Amino acid sequence: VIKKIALAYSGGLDTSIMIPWLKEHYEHAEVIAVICDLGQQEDLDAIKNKALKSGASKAYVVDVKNEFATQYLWPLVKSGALYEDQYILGTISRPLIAQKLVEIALTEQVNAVAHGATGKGNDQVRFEYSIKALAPQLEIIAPWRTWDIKSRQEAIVYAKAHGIEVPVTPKAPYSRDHNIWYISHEGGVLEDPSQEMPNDVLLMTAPVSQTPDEEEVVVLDFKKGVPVALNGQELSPVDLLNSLNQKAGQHGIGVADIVENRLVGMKIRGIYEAPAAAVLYKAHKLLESLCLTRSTLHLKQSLQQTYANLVYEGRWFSQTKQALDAFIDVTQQHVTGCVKLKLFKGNIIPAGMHSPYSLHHKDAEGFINLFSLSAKIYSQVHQGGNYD
Amino acid sequence: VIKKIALAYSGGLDTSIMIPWLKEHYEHAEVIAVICDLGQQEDLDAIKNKALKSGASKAYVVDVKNEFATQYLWPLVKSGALYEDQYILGTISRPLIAQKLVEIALTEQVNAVAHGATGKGNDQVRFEYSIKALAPQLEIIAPWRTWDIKSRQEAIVYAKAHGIEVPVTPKAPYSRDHNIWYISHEGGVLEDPSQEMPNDVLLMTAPVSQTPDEEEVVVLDFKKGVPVALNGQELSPVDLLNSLNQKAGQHGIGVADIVENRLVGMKIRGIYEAPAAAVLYKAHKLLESLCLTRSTLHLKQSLQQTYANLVYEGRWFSQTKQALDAFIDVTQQHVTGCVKLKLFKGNIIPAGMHSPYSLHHNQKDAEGFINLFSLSAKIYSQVHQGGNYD
Amino acid sequence: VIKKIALAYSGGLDTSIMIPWLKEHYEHAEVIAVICDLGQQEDLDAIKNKALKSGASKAYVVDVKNEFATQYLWPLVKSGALYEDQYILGTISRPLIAQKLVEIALTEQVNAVAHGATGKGNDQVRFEYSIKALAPQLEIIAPWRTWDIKSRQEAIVYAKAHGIEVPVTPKAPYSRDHNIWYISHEGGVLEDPSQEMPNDVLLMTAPVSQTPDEEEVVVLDFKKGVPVALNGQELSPVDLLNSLNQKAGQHGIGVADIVENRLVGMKIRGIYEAPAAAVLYKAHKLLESLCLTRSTLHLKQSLQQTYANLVYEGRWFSQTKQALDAFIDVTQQHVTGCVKLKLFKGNIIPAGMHSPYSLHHNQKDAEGFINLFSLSAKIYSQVHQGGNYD
Amino acid sequence: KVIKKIALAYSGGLDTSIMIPWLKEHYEHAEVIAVICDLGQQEDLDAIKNKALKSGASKAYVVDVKNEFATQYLWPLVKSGALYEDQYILGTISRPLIAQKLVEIALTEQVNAVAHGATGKGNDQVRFEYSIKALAPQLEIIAPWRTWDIKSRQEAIVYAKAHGIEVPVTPKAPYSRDHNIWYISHEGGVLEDPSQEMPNDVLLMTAPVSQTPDEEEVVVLDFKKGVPVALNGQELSPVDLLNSLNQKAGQHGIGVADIVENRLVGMKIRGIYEAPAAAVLYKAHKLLESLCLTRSTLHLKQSLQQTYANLVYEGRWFSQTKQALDAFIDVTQQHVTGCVKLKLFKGNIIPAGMHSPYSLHHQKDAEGFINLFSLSAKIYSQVHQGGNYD
Ligand SMILES: Nc1ncnc2c1ncn2[C@@H]1O[C@H](COP(=O)(O)OP(=O)(O)NP(=O)(O)O)[C@@H](O)[C@H]1O
Ligand SMILES: Nc1ncnc2c1ncn2[C@@H]1O[C@H](COP(=O)(O)OP(=O)(O)NP(=O)(O)O)[C@@H](O)[C@H]1O
Ligand SMILES: Nc1ncnc2c1ncn2[C@@H]1O[C@H](COP(=O)(O)OP(=O)(O)NP(=O)(O)O)[C@@H](O)[C@H]1O
Ligand SMILES: Nc1ncnc2c1ncn2[C@@H]1O[C@H](COP(=O)(O)OP(=O)(O)NP(=O)(O)O)[C@@H](O)[C@H]1O
Ligand SMILES: NC(=[NH2+])NCCC[C@H](N)C(=O)O
Ligand SMILES: NC(=[NH2+])NCCC[C@H](N)C(=O)O
Ligand SMILES: NC(=[NH2+])NCCC[C@H](N)C(=O)O
Ligand SMILES: NC(=[NH2+])NCCC[C@H](N)C(=O)O
Ligand SMILES: [Mg+2]
Ligand SMILES: [Mg+2]
Ligand SMILES: [Mg+2]
Ligand SMILES: [Mg+2]
Repeated sequence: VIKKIALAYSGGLDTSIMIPWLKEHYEHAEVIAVICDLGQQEDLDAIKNKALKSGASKAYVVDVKNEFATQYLWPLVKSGALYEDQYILGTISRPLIAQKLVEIALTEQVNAVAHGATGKGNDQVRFEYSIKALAPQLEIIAPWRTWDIKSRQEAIVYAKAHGIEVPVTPKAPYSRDHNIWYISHEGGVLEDPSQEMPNDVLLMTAPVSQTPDEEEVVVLDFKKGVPVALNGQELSPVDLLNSLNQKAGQHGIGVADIVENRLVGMKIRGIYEAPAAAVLYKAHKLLESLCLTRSTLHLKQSLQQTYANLVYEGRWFSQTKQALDAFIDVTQQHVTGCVKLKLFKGNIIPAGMHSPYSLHHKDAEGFINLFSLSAKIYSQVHQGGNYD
Repeated sequence: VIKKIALAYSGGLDTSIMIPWLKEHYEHAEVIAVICDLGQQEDLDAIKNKALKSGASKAYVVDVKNEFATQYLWPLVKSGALYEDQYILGTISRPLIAQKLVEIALTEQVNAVAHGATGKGNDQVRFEYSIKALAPQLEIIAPWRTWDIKSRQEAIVYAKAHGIEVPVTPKAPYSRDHNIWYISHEGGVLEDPSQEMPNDVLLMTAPVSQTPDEEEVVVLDFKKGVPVALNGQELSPVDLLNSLNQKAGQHGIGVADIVENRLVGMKIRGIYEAPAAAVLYKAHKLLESLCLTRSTLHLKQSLQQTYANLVYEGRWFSQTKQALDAFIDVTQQHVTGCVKLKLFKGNIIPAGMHSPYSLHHNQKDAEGFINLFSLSAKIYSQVHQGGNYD
Repeated sequence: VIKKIALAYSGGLDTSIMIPWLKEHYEHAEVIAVICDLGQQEDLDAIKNKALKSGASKAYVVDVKNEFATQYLWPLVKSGALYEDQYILGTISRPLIAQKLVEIALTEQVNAVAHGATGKGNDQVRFEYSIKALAPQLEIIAPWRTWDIKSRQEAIVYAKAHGIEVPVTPKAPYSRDHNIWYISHEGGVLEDPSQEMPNDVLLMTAPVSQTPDEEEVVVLDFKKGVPVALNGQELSPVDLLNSLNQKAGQHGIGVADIVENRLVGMKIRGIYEAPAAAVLYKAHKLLESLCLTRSTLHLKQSLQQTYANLVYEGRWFSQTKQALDAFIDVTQQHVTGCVKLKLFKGNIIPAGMHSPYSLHHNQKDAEGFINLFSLSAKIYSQVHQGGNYD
Repeated sequence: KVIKKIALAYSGGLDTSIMIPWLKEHYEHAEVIAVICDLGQQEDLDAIKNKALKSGASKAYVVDVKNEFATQYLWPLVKSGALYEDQYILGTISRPLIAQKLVEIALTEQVNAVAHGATGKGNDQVRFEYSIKALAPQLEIIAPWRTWDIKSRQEAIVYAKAHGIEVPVTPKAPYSRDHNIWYISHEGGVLEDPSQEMPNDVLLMTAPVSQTPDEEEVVVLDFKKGVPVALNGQELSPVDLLNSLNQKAGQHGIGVADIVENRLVGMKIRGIYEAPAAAVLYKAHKLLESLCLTRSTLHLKQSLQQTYANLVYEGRWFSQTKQALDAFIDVTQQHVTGCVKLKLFKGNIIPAGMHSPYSLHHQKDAEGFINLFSLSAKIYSQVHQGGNYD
C-alpha cells in the first residue's frame, strides 16, 4: 500500500514533473523530496521551494559536502583508483545520494523511494544497488522506466498540464553532472568520438591557451594518505578541494576526454573536469612511491582496477568494498609528508617531496645467479631454443 | 682455458680500460668488442676505433635500431605497460644488447662474455639473465664486481698505466642512457627527491615555458596496435619515432620525474624523457578504448603490471614473456584506425579518433539487469538486517 | 516475419510441448529440432522420433562427442580452471549446443532459434550470449520466460490438449545434466546444504564404501597439455575419457558436493560427478609442476579464475577467451610426459612422473641473494625503528 | 663491536649442537645462548636444553610457543585459505616465529649477533634472515653452514667428537624432516626422484589408506569468524583441537600431499607433506566461505590466496604487505561462522552438511539481464560480421 514516497530530487524539469506523476500513479500518495548539497553550486532554497510548489509535502535539503569529501572522496584518493585507467569516478556521489534518501525514508515511514535516473545509463544501477544494500524492504520506483514521457518536449507539455513552470530557455547542449569533485559532460555532439571537444564544453577549467604564463607552486601536506594542508594552511577537505579546484582550474589542469565502457553494456564519450582531483592523485602517487615498499606498492596498484570497477558499478555498500578499504587503510599508515608541485599550462610538475617515513636513502653476483637460475635451467633443458 | 672474450662496449672510459684489464686477468685472452647502435646518437666509428686502439682484436658495430623498434618497442606499445604506473621502460634495450653480444660470442667461439654494468644497479641483472637464457654455457665476467677500481680517478690512474687515453671532457653530472625511445638521467644531485629537477638535465625536450604558443596537430594511423603512418605518410618505425620525438619534444611533452623501486632492493630518483613514447601510449590507449570490449580491456589492463615488471627485471627472454605476447597479440588484432592529437605546452590533447572496428555506436531490459545484478546485495542485506557497510 | 524456428531439443516433456507452443505463438511457423549427442547416453533415435511426432518438420541428431572433447574439454584441461576452486564446469557444453543450433539454423533459412532453459538458471545466459556472439541477426525465443506453464502438472495438461504423449515415468527427483565429462545433480532435497547427499543421487561413481580393496595403476601420457594415451595405448579423446570414467568411477573418484554462486544472483547446492576429469586435472597439475618455470606457473595459476568464470558465465565465444587460449597454448608447449597414478578408495595418489622437458634436476650465492631479497625489509625496519607487524 | 654474546636458534640436531663450539672457536671469548622453540615437534625439549648446556651454552631457553603459533600464524593461514602453488600447506610458516623468539631473547640478552643452522641450499635461510632484518636490522646474522668447512654428516660427527659432543651410533635418517603441530615434511634421499612413487617408510602420522578404518567417522566443526572453536560440540583451545583433529584425520589416512614445488632459491624440490587436521580445516573453511560470502567477495578473496601463499612461503611474514592482506582477510571473515559436518573415510573428507546463521543460501528479470550482459558480445559480432572465435 504505497501511501508515501521519498524522491531523490535534483530540481530539474524531470524530477519536478515526477512529483505529480507519482501522485497520479499512486492514488493519495504523499511525496517527500530529498535534495543533497554535493557542491553542484545551485540555489538549493529555490530547488526546495520548487519541490514544495510542485506538490511535495516536505522538501529536505541535506548539506553533505563534508560527508562526501571525508567518507567518499578521501577513501577514493587513498585507493588511487581510476576507472579503465582514465576516469576520476565523480559518480561516487550516487551511493551517498541513495544513503541520504534511505535515511530520510526510514524516519518518514515511507513505503517506496524514487529517483529520476534514466533507463539507459549507469546511475539507475548505482541508486538501486545502494538502496537494496541499505534497505532491501523498500520498493523502488523509477519513473523513466515506467511513464510515457519520451522527450523533453513531452516533459514540457506534461509540466504545463500540471501547473509546473517551464520558461523558455534552450535545451542544454550537454548532459552534465557537477559536484565538489568533478564536472561531467556527455551527449549531444560529444557522442561522436571522431570530433574534437567543442570549445563551449568546459565550465571550471581554463583552456590551456589562456592559462597564466607564470607557474604556481602549491605545497600539499598529507597525513595517512589524505591532504590536510595547502600552502602551509590547515584546511577542511571541502575548503582544500575548493581552493585547489580554483588554482588548478585556472592553470588548465585535469581535463579528460575519454571513451568508457558503461556497465549497462555500451560505450560513451565523456568529458571530465576535476582539477583538484588530478593534483591530489599526482601528489598521492608521489608520496606512495616514497613511503611504500616495492611489494606493498605493487600489490596495492594491482587492486586499483578492482576498486575503480566497484565504485563505477555502484557497489560501494558492500563487504567487498569494506575489505578493500581495510587493506588500503593499512597501506596508508605512513603516507604522510609534503609534496610540492608546479601548476603550469595543464601540467602538474613535480617540485620536490619529503616524508619522515621516506624509504629513499659481492651481494649482487649471488642475487643475480639465484634470480636467474630458473632461466639457466630452462635454457639448458631447451638447448638451442629461442623465445620468439 | 678462457682464450677469447666478447665485451659489450659502449665507448666510455670504463669499458675502454676493461679491455687491458680482461687481458691481464685472463692471460693471453683476445677481446672482441660489440657495439650496438640503439639511437644513442654518438659517433660509432670513433667508438669502434677506440675499442681497437684500446687492445680489442675486432670491433663490431651492429645497427639494431630497426629491430629494437619492431621487436621490442612495438610489443611494448601493444602491452601499454608502465613500470609502477610511471616508467616508460627504456632499458628494454638491455636484452637486445645481450642478444647481439651472444650472437657474436657464438659466431666467434669465445669462452666468455663481459659487460660494464655497475655492481649496484639493475642493468647487470638484465644482461646476465638474458645471457643465461640465450647461452647458459657461456661464462660471464662483470669487472665492476671483481676489480679494485672504485672511483673515476682510480679508473684514470689505471688507464694511464695501461695505455688507454683519458678523454678531455669529464663525465656528465648525471648517469645517462639514451636510445631512440628515451633518455634517462639519474645520480648526482638527482638523488635528493626533495629538490626539483635542475635546469641542466633535459636533452631532447623543451621546457614547457619554452614551447610554441600555437598547438600542433598530429595524425597517427595504427594497424594491429602499432603506428604505421604519421600525418598521412607511411614511415618506418625508426623514422616515425624520430619525427614524433622531434615534434613532441619541441612541445615539451613526456618528461617524467619519478622515484622507482629497483630490483636490487633500493629506490632511485630518475628523470625520463620520451616524447614520442608518451604520444604513442596516449594514442594506443584511446584506440583500445574504442576497439576492445569491456571484458578484454579490463583483463588486458590487469596484465600490464605483470608485463612491466617482466621488462623492468630483464626477463624478456622467457616463456612467460612469450605467453603474454601471445595474449596481447590477440587483443591487438582490431586495434586499427586513426587518432588525431594536439600537442601543446606539454599536453597531448585528444582531437578525434576513428576505426573501422569501433564498437561505439530498451527500458524494460534495464530493470531486469538491475534486479539480477543487485540480487546478491539484496540477499546479503536481508540476512544482515540493519547492518551498515562502515 | 518468423516463418521457421530451430529448437534445441533434449526430448523431455518440456521441449516436446514447446513445439506446438511455438507453432501457436508464431502463426504457422515450421519448427525443426536440433539434438546433440554429448554423451548423455540416451536413445537418440527415440528422441528424434519424439520430436517428429510432436510436430517438428525435421529432427537433426548431430554426434558432437569428438568436437566437444577436442575443442572444449581439451582447452579446459589445459587451463586447469575450476569455478570457485571447486566446479569442473560440465556446462561448457552449452556454447557447443548453441554453435550446432546456429550452424544448422543457417542451413535451414531459420528466422529464430529457441531453447528450453528455465528462467531462473545459468543455462539461458550461456545459450543466448553464444547465439548473439555467433549470429546476432537471429531472434531468440525462450518459452520458459514467456509462457504461462509454471508446473509439471500444467505441462501435462498442456501436452494432453496438444497431442503430446506424456511419459509414464515421473520427473526424476533431481534436475540432471549428463555428458562425457560430468553428471550434475541439483534441486529437490539437494537444495538444503544442511543435509548430506542422499544415497540415490550418484549415477556413474561408486560410493567409497563400495570400491575395490586393491588399488589400480593408470599411466597417462600427455602431449602439449592433453592426454593422448592410457596404459600405453593411444586412444581418441572420447575413448580415453570413456575408459577413465569407467576406471575412476569404479574406484569412487571425483564426486564434488558444493554450494556455488550462480551468475543470475543466487547460490545453488550441486552434486557433480566427473571421475576422468578429476584424474586428468591431477595428472595435468603434476606435469605442469615439473615442466613450467616458477614465474610461468604462478602467472598461469593466477589466470585460472578468469578462465573458469568466463566458461561458467557462457562467454566462450569472445575475443577475451581467444586471448586466454593463446596465452595458455604457449604455456602448454612442453607439458609433455608420463604420469602414473594410483586410484584407490576415492583417492588419486601420485605414483611417479617424468618428462623429457622436466626442469627438476653454491653457498656463496645464497648470502648475496638473501641480502638483496631482504634489503627492502631492512630499510623499512630501520626507518620504522621500534615498530611491529601486528 | 667485538662479538661477546651470540643467540643461536638451537633445534637439538647434531648440526646446531656442534655450532656452539664452532661459534665459540670463531668468535673468541663469546658466549652462546641457545634458543629452543616448542612448536609441537614432539621431542624431549628438556633433554635438548640440557644438551645445549652440556655443549657449552651459557643459557638455554625453551620457549613454549604452541598456543601463539596456532592463534597468530595458523589461524590467519586458515582464514586466508592459501596453498602455495595450489598444493602446499605451508608448514614452514613456523620460521618467522622461530626468528621472532630468537630476536626477542637477543635483545633482552643484549647479544651482538644471532645465528641459525639452516643450510645454504634451502628456503629456510631466507625465511630466518628476512625476519631477523625486519625485526632487528642492527643485529649481525651468522649462518655457519655458509661459512664453515664442514661438508658432510660424517665430517660433522668427527668435529663433534673432537669437541666433546656425544654422537652415539644411530644411522642417517633416510629423509630430511620438519615437524610441528600443523604438518610433517619429508624431502631428500630417494624422494628427490619424482619418477618414483613415495616409499612405504615415509609417513609418520598418517595411516596408509589400505589400513584405515572401514567405518566412516563424523566430525562436527564449529567456526567463529573463520577459525574453528569447537569439535564434536566441545570447545577446545586451538592446540587441543589441532591435536585431536590430527589424530582422527591421521587415523583415516587424510591429508598426504606428494608434490614438486618451486623453491625461492631457484630450483624445484620433491616433498611429501602430512597435515591431516589442516586438510580438514581447509575443507570446512572453504565450505563455510561458500555459504557465507557474496560472489564478489569470494572471487576477490580467492584471487589473493596466491599472493598470500607466496608471501608465507618466501618468509615475508613480518611486512606491511602481510598486515594489509590480514586486514582485508579479517573483514571477509566476520560472518564466516557456523557448523560444518564432515565424514572422514579412507583418505576422503566428505561433506555431510553445513549451516550458518549468516548463510546466504535461500521471469521478466532474466530477459533484461541476459540482453544487457550480452550486449557487448552482440555489438562486437555485428561489427565483426560473420567472424569466428577460433
Ligand atoms: N543533488 C541531488 N540530490 C538529490 N537527488 C539527486 C541529486 N543529483 C542527482 N539526483 C538524482 O539522480 C537522478 C539523476 O541525476 P541527473 O543526471 O542529474 O538528472 P536530472 O537532474 O533529473 N536532469 P538534468 O537537469 O539534465 O541534470 C536525478 O533525477 C535525481 O533523482
Ligand atoms: N650501445 C651499447 N652497445 C654495447 N654495449 C652497451 C651499449 N650500451 C650499454 N652497453 C653495455 O652496458 C654497460 C652499462 O651501460 P652504462 O651504464 O651506460 O655504462 P657505461 O657506458 O660503461 N658508462 P658511462 O659512460 O657513464 O655511460 C656498458 O658498460 C656496456 O657494457
Ligand atoms: N543434448 C542436447 N541437445 C540439444 N539441446 C539440448 C541438449 N541438452 C540440453 N539442451 C537444451 O538445453 C535446455 C536446458 O537443458 P535441461 O536443463 O536439460 O532441460 P530439459 O532437458 O528441457 N528438462 P529435463 O528433462 O529436466 O532434463 C533444453 O531444454 C534444450 O533446449
Ligand atoms: N624448534 C626450533 N627451535 C629453535 N630453532 C629451530 C627449531 N627448529 C628449527 N630451528 C632452526 O632452524 C634450523 C633449520 O631447521 P632444520 O632443517 O630442522 O635443521 P636441523 O634441526 O639443524 N637438522 P635435522 O636434525 O636434520 O632436522 C635449525 O638448525 C635451527 O637453527
Ligand atoms: N547523470 C549524469 N549526467 N551522470 C554523469 C555520468 C558520468 C559517467 N559516464 C559515469 O557513469 O560515471
Ligand atoms: N646504466 C643506466 N644509466 N641505466 C638507466 C637506468 C634507468 C632506470 N633506473 C632503469 O633501471 O630502467
Ligand atoms: N540444466 C542443468 N541441469 N544444468 C546444470 C547446471 C550445473 C551448474 N549449476 C552450472 O550452472 O554449470
Ligand atoms: N628444514 C626443513 N626440512 N624444512 C622443510 C621444507 C619444506 C618445504 N620445502 C618448504 O620450503 O617450506
Ligand atoms: Mg541533474
Ligand atoms: Mg653509457
Ligand atoms: Mg535435460
Ligand atoms: Mg631439525
